[PDB]
Amino acid sequence: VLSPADKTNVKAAWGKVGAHAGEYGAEALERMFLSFPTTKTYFPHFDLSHGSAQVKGHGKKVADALTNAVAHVDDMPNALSALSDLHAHKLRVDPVNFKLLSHCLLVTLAAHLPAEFTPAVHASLDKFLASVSTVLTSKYR
Amino acid sequence: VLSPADKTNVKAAWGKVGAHAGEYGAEALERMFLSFPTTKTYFPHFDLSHGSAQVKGHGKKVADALTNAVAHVDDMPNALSALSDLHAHKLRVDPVNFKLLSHCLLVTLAAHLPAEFTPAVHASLDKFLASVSTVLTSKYR
Amino acid sequence: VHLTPEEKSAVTALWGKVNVDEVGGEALGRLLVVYPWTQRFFESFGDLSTPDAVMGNPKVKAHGKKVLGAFSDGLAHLDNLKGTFATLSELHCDKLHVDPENFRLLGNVLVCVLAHHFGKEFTPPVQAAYQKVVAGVANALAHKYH
Amino acid sequence: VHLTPEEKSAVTALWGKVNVDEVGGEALGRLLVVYPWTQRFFESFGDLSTPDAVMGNPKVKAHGKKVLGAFSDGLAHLDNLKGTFATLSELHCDKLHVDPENFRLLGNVLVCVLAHHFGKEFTPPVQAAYQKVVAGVANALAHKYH
Ligand code: HEM
Ligand code: HEM
Ligand code: HEM
Ligand code: HEM
Repeated sequence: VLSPADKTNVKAAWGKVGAHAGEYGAEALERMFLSFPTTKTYFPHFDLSHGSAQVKGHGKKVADALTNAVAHVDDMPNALSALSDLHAHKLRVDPVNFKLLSHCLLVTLAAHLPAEFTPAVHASLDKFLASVSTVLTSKYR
Repeated sequence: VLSPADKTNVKAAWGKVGAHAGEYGAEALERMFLSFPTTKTYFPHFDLSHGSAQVKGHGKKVADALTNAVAHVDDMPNALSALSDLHAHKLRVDPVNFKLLSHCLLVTLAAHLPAEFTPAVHASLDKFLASVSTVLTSKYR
Repeated sequence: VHLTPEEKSAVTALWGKVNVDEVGGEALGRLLVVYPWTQRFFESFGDLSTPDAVMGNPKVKAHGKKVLGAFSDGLAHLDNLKGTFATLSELHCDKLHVDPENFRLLGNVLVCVLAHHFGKEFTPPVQAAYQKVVAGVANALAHKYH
Repeated sequence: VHLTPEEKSAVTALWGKVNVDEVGGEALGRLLVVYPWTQRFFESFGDLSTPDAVMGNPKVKAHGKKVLGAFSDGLAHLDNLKGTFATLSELHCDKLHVDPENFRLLGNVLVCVLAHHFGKEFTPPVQAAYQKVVAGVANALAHKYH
């Protein structure tokens, strides 16, 4: 459950990311694959080399949904349902990883948003990512 | 999320606990303190030796809370209103732990209700205990 | 968190009364019922649409057996599980692409089975030991990942 | 622990640029802002009702120093984190009664603060090395629990 202050911080920090969404999306993925090897078992069909067209491509798509979750932050469960159905019936990605990607996303945003990544924003962004993940695993069983 | 089937499997299994609540309760704990020592960092005031009077008592509370949760499975959130506030604002147990107690709760029930512990029912108890574990931590931040 | 002599000679004695075939199939079975998504690695096993369909599924029974087999053979290298499974970890990572969490979950289902079978015989003190075991097995199996 | 000569070097050269007292307090505070339930161990510290109250709590900033201080002497013993934090591990268990999960949480808060302070410099390969470090320390502080 995000608060008015949470949503303010989120829309604020993410709104700043702007046109760097895709790019930052690819970085979090590159940060996650190197920091948490095990996460690569879900991308056996991917070329994971630095800057692979696959990763860059999967990076945008990720950030796009997040960009969308932000626009409907008061109705994410419905804005992410098609994506949630996906991760539950097809990809079936084990829940424990979401937290892993979420960390890497924070880390990525921390490096790029030095002015806005304040303790408050950071905290709020953690609740957002955690809130999104919970939605993506909401239909796992 | 709990299906009409999960709820039915729950009322059935747990209803078969009767007055063995305080008993299995204490047991689920004792198991947890032996299997997972780090969980003992939240009871420096309890006697954690076998047959401890505090563990028994605590065992009973935890049990009756579940009984209550079951009797109101349709709307657990309000049923556990106070309890969530307690752990959220005072006890402040890290959410990592709830999974341990739960597991210990399944083990306990298994070794005590062999018949009704079918795969299905097992699968339903799990979702159940996690649903509870989520409500209790819902107000953490 | 290594096992104490008394714990090692407790794991043994209990395991000696275990029907690896049935428990391996019961464990891997329940694993695809309680945590649905783990069914992603077994698309070719056929029908898994329900609890009885998976539990009664031959290919599942069989794999449950093979799997506990390696595990069963493991309870003998309790001082170097890390060395026993190096080639299986190296394998589950490179070819099968299995997320190590599954090793943790299965172990979780295992403890519930072992409890389901022995009942009051499966003592808190014994569970603790097996937790260590299962936890240990999970680790070595993950150790060689990269 | 498994650090290659490369990631070992990286971890030291970047920490040579680090202000230990300013970050120890930057990390302990965020840890208490992001994951609020952690204040459970600091009732005597005073006002912790808001983000600025936490970050600016003199007692919080005074403690974050001895914390990241110990963690800083630990980086000179990356091959012996176990014994390094032997005495600290025993204390956080027997006297302070601190669920080890917390060391894991501080480790990620720290990583977030490292990236935040060094920006682009804290590249993906550099993070990977640090993740290994905090994991190592957190596990060395948990080792002695019972
Ligand atoms: C922030 C959380 C996440 C979001 C927003 C998310 C979003 C997405 C999106 C939008 C896609 C593209 C689907 C499409 O094209 O319609 C996708 C694909 C995928 N996701 Fe997730 N995901 C998340 C976390 C995870 C995690 C934790 C993993 C892995 C450890 C994962 C593994 C996958 C895989 C394997 C694909 C397939 C991509 C491909 O085959 O190209 N996802 N996800
Ligand atoms: C399955 C989830 C859990 C349930 C149903 C539960 C239930 C309860 C109940 C009913 C109380 C009684 C409060 C009162 O007297 O009014 C309580 C107290 C407490 N709980 Fe929770 N709890 C759960 C999980 C946890 C976990 C995971 C831990 C620790 C690892 C924990 C630690 C505590 C402690 C320390 C107390 C205080 C007991 C005392 O001061 O005597 N709880 N809990
Ligand atoms: C108790 C831990 C486990 C052990 C010791 C283990 C052992 C084994 C063994 C002996 C094999 C045969 C390897 C070979 O062909 O040389 C195998 C294959 C495999 N394992 Fe594991 N395994 C374990 C847990 C799991 C879990 C929980 C999953 C995920 C649900 C899994 C998925 C697989 C798959 C899909 C294969 C190949 C299936 C096939 O070839 O038809 N394993 N495992
Ligand atoms: C990098 C991990 C950490 C290190 C190296 C560490 C180090 C220390 C040191 C050196 C002391 C003081 C020794 C003494 O009082 O005699 C201490 C005390 C303490 N630590 Fe930790 N610690 C760590 C993480 C944590 C975390 C994350 C928490 C809580 C969430 C925590 C809670 C405490 C508390 C309650 C004290 C007592 C403070 C007082 O009242 O004096 N520590 N720690």
